[PDB]
Amino acid sequence: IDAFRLINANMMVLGHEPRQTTSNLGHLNKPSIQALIHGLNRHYYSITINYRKNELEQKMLLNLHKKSWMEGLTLQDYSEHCKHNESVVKEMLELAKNYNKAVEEEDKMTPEQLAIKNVGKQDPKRHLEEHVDVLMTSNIVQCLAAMLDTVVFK
Amino acid sequence: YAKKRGWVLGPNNYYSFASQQQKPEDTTIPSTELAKQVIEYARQLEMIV
Repeated sequence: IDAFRLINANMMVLGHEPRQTTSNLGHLNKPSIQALIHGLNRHYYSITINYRKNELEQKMLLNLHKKSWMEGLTLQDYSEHCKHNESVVKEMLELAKNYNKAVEEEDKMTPEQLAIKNVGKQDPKRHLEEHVDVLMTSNIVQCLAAMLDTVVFK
Repeated sequence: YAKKRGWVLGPNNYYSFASQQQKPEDTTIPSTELAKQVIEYARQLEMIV
């Protein structure tokens, strides 16, 4: 967002702002090179912008991405959940096949040259942290929500 | 045997009595405390160690 304020050319020698504080001098940026190429500080001057917020809209701008208790108490479906676990572990075996080769390999190459022969198709240690995070957060929440539906209900 | 124990010789036998149980199970008595382990699992795994 951006806002500007025209200045005269008749006062091009005389000062235009009295500059009694720092708040509109060095804050929020120094003026950008593609905007001073036409403007700053010729023919106008820039101006600062903030955001005032009433409490009433502030409270409801906070909470508009949440749901009811229906979404908090679902149990997704155990067929696809086991199928998703059957899916992810299966290529995670294959990631472990590639992981044995590369970690054992380690040509003594001063590893920035390791860090240039890895851009390409090379990906151990990166999917291996990733799929574990997916298998963790899926299985924990699927268990823990199924825990509460017996303790709470009946 | 008739006085230290029971086993009264009635009509031509020593007689046994009931020595069995019912075997009840709930298996959701752990559902309070198995949830305590699962909350503990994501506790230490999320904390900056």
